Order: sequence, then C-alpha cells, then structure tokens
Amino acid sequence: GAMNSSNYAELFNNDIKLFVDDTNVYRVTVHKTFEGNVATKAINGCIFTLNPKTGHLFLKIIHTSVWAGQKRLSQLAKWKTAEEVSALVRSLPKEEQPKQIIVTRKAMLDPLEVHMLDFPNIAIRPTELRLPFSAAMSIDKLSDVVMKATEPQMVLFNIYDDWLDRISSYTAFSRLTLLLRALKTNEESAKMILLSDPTITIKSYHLWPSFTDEQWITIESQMRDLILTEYGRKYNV
Amino acid sequence: MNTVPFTSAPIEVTIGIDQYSFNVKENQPFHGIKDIPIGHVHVIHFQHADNSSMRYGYWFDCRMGNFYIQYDPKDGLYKMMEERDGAKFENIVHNFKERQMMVSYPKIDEDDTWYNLTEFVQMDKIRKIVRKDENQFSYVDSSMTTVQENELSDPAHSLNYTVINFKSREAIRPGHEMEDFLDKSYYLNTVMLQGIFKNSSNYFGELQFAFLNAMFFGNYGSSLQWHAMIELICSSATVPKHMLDKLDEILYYQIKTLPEQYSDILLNERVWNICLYSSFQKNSLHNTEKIMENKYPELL
Ligand SMILES: C[C@H](CC(=O)O)CC(=O)Nc1nccs1
Repeated sequence: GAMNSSNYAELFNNDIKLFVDDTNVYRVTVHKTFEGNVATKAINGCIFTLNPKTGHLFLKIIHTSVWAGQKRLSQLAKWKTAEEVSALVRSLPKEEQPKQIIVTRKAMLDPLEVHMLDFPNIAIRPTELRLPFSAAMSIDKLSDVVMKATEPQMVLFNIYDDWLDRISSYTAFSRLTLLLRALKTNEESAKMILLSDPTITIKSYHLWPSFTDEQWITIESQMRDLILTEYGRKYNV
Repeated sequence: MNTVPFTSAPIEVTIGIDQYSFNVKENQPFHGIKDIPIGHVHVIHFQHADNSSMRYGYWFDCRMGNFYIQYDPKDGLYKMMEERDGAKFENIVHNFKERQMMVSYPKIDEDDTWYNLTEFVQMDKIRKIVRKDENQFSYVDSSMTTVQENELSDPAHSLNYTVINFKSREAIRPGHEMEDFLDKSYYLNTVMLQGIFKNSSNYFGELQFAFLNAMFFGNYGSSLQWHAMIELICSSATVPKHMLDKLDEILYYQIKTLPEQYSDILLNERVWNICLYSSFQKNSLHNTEKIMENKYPELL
C-alpha cells in the first residue's frame, strides 16, 4: 500500500525500488500576449526516477517538442511519465527491474498502473512522505543538462556522489532530502551555504561539494537552521 | 396465460413474482400463481418470515415447460421443479383454480413495467450466466458470488457474468494506454459488443438481469456488474446513437422501479455522478437524469 514514516526503513532494504517524481515533466512560463491575453511557453522538463538505496538517478529529459500540437498537457504529462517509466523498466535487465515503484503524487497511480499491466508483480505505490524532489532542478548540473537538451535524452547520475563509501543509504537519503528541502525553501541561501567556502569544490564527476565528515555535519546544521529560519519568517514565529 | 402451482406453503414466507409480492402465512391454503403473462421471462422469489437470511428465487419462462414449487423440509426451501406429465399438470392446476387457491398475477393493462425491465432478457442467456444445465429454470440467491468476485469460492454456485475490468489487458491495447483508459470505446465496441456479446441486445440483457438480481435478491456482485456495464457505455466517446437512446429508456425504468428506501445500498454515488455529470454521455441520458434528480437528489 502507501509508504509512510512507519515503513521508512523499507526504502533501504534489498528489494529494488524506485521513486518516480513527475513534478518537473511539464514546465511552463506564463506571459502576456500582444493582445493582452495570457499564453504559456513550455521549457524542457525531466522525470526524476531514483533508487533510494543506491543513489542511481535515471533522469529522462522531456524536450519541449513532445508537447507540440498536443492538448491537455498537464494530463498528457502524467501519461508520458508513465510511458517513459514503463519503457525504462522494460529496458532494464530482469535482475535490475524494480519490485516496487513509489510515485510522489497520487495522480500518477492510474497512468503508471495502466502502463505497467505487463508487470503484475511490480507494486505501484503512493507515499505519505512529502518529498522535495521538485527541487532537483536546483542542482546546477541537473538543471544544465535539462536546459541544454535539444532532443529527448536519458541521463544517468548517482545523486549521492561517493557518500555511500562512508555512510549508509538511510543517512544518504536523509542528507539528500534535507539538501533538497533547503533548496526548495530558500534556494539562494542553500546554494550560498553549499559554496560559500571556495576551498571546497565539486568534483567534475560529482553533483555536490567534497565535504569531509565534519564539514557535512556543519553543512547539515546550517541547512536545518535555514529551514527553521524560513519557517519562522513564513509564519511570523 | 400460464400457471406456477405450489404443492403447499408449510412455512410463512413473502413470495415475489416479478415486481409484485405478497405474504403467505404458515400452513395457509396457498397453491400458487396464475395468469402469468406469456412472452417474458419471470422470477419467483422468496424471503422466509422466520429468517430473512437468503432471499432466493427462480428465473423461468412458462414457454419452456410446466414448473411448480414444492417446499423441501430437509434443505429448508421452496424448490422449483418441472412436471413432465402434461395431463397430470393440467389436472392439478384446474383443481386449484376451481377451488380459487391461487393468486392472480396482478398486471394492470396500461402497465408495461415488466416488459420495460426485461425487454432484452432471454432465458437462454440466463442459463449461461447461471450454470445448472439439468434444469430449464435458474436459481439465484442473495449470497451467490460472481466469477469476477471469486477471482479477487464454489464455482458451481457462481454468477458467470461477463468480466469487466477497466485496468486489465483486455481493456487496454498496448500502445494505446491513455487513449483506451480515458475513452473506453475500444473496449465497449470491439472487445465487448463485437467480440463477446455479439450485439447490443445481449449486452443490455445481461445489464438488465444484473439489475434485477441486485434488486430482488440484494445480490451485491450483481449490483457491481450492473454499474460496470453502465459505466463502460457512459465512459465511451463513441456509442451508436440507438444504443444511448435505448440505455436511457432501460435506466429510466430501473430507477423508477427501485424501492425508494433501498437507494442507499443499490445505487453507487461515484458511478452515477460520473455517468450523469462528467462522462462523455452526460448529455445523452435525459430521461434518466430527470428521474434521478427528482427521486434521489441526495445521491447527487
Ligand atoms: C527508454 C530508455 C531510453 C530512452 O529514454 O531513450 C531506457 C533506458 O534508458 N534504459 C537504461 N538501462 C540502464 C540505464 S538507462
């Protein structure tokens, strides 16, 4: 059934599973037209498909051409997401295919279930967790590949860099969701925290800076402070 | 006009014959039902006074044989049986008619209700949904499960309605996932009408039989089937115009006949609100929408 805080450790067991987040599939800017009407302009999007145990991210770039001449784009985007996730599962070798797919938004359940009819033993589940995967496009290297794409493209990344050499998957996922929540809540301040110190760099082959164990503790504390700070600003507390 | 005699009535029981019903007292001199209109299927149904558990009954057509009811004190129910000796049967009925021990099927002449509820229902199709080939009549009760219910347990005692499942490979062509899920026309017209039922008359017959079993026995799987068959049509963008017009007539008389006090359990809010107000066919069911809004405005 649904995935929540009671069964949170299930994310890090040895059953292959993927999170699917469709927030950034259909992305638009909204603008006035010459006649004073309003029009949307789509920009490139992405499906965020993540293995929370290993950090493997299958980021399918959604190029604006897929919307050309299509109607009801917000509805179509769910079906396109399901269409893309199902061919990724079909393409994966049998021993790599997930046993569960957890969608971050309940509107993805029926599209994904219908596209995965050929896989009756893959459980399609919602979650009660509020996960900040919409902020993936605040990770500079992910945003850059999406916006530079000129055609549909599948891009592979490990969203944990090399952290699993030193920490468990549970801790890596907790660090990831804290970083993404902070970038979602105050992007400018989060990036300031992550880069403020020029002597800590992002390796060419990484997404995040090369912090020591002690520096990650400091960074995580500053991210928690940011989130609390913004909550106080928001609710006047 | 034909006759279903009763050997006797040893236990107090409410007897239904189609949409009519009457109460028989324990050991009352009741010997059956006369003047049953030829040309339709019929259903004779029972609810025991001392145990309202198991509504049960028999679908039959007097054109196919001579049928009578006899109480079985071992199995504790009124059983339908066929009398093969025609002269014996006529003589029994005549005596009971002469002694005026039969109720008359109380049909008003202006009244087309039963025809309107059974227009497409044929005995031969009932006997394929309810499988007991040694009898010409079909037993149904409140607790019988459907084949689809059993898939989700005695297969001999099941209702073999046609399985409808909107999230199944039968309903969804590979490569047409969104199309077929949002517009069930493929599933309705190719899989169900052209493929399984062969024509809309057989589809409507099963729909009508499902409703009648839901209403007369409180059979829950029959209610599920009735709503699924409605939903499949209403959720299709492409439906022959004659089918929509006929569906409106079918549903109007079903809603008209439903007991007002059973609406909470016999009507699915989601299906009806979707069919009348959101579906492709939301504007094609004018008569049904009008009776639903005037009779059950709470459901909506
Ligand atoms: C359909 C998709 C390719 C595309 O989106 O054009 C499948 C895919 O990327 N398979 C993989 N297997 C291992 C790593 S990525």
